[PDB]
Amino acid sequence: GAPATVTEQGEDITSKKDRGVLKIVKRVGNGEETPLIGDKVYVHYKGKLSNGKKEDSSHDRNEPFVFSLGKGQVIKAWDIGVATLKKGEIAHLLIKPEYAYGSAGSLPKIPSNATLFFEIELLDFKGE
Ligand SMILES: COc1ccc(CC[C@@H](OC(=O)[C@@H]2CCCCN2C(=O)[C@H](c2cc(OC)c(OC)c(OC)c2)C2CCCCC2)c2cccc(OCC(=O)O)c2)cc1OC
Repeated sequence: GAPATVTEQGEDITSKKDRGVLKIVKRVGNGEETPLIGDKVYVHYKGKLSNGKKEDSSHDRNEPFVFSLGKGQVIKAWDIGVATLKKGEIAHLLIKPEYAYGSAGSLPKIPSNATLFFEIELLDFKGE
């Protein structure tokens, strides 16, 4: 499925080049600018456990998910991955646990050593 396609075709966007965060651009965005640390970022997303069975989406609440980029407000893979997106871009991320919840997990929601998959649409971003 989509996770396997990211393994096969995804770009390694980690600094260590350990393939811990792999990305496919599914829809190209506009212009050249990508968000800076501190920017208010607005996204729609769907996230799941790649193996396990748990599913989460901002469409559930039918409102965008908002966070400040690069402040450790979200898992490391998002700070890394969303920084590489343009406005209007949709991307797939496959995320190994080292860039998510690691060995601790976040039980009951997230098991230990879990791989996560997300589809993320970057709606907009703004300086404060
Ligand atoms: C720096 O590390 C962390 C920082 C924050 C967290 C909490 C989960 C953090 O979620 C995440 O970082 C990732 C990426 C963003 C969308 C949500 N997300 C999740 O994993 C989802 C998620 C969604 C949640 O509710 C919306 C969670 O409840 C807080 C949650 O808790 C562990 C996890 C998963 C749900 C199961 C299926 C796979 C996805 C979170 C959730 C809701 C709002 C958040 O920030 C907005 C703000 O604070 O205004 C941050 C975990 C962190 O690492 C373990």
